[PDB]
Amino acid sequence: MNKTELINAVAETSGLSKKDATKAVDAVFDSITEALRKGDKVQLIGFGNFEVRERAARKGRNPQTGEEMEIPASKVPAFKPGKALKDAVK
Amino acid sequence: MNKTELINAVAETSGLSKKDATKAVDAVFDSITEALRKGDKVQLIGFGNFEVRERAARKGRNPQTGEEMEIPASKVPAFKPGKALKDAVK
Repeated sequence: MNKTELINAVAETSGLSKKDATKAVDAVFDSITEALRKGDKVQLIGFGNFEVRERAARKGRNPQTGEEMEIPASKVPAFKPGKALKDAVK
Repeated sequence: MNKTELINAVAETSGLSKKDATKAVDAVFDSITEALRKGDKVQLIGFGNFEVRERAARKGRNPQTGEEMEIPASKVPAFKPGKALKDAVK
């Protein structure tokens, strides 16, 4: 696919519009980027469970670094195959 | 989410129907499952690149599973954050 073969899937399976299928992809995927970016779990039953991995902020202080500070986290994005896709694909 | 907080995202961002947003989720996610189950790759610009990993046939011990067995193929599902989501979420 690419993101446009996505639009022709939606509009073939449902009978919306080509403009409504372009929006509807950036309707799923716009609410998911706001889920992972804000520390929030999504959910898709029988197919996929997305969530983020916020790493544990470290300690860099004095004999190791010089200045006292906790080294910040970062959230990492992921998609589970909901278990169910792992049976579809085996 | 769950799969129904999905339907209210689509129908709020686009103005389709609640029945058209339920279909349009199992429109995108029906075409990923035809990519992943059949060997094909998906594609989404600014968000993702899903693709399956077909196992390379052997007769021996421990590639994916940690057990002694006959290996001949098995497709394993994946989702890339398109690089672009990895910048959103950092």
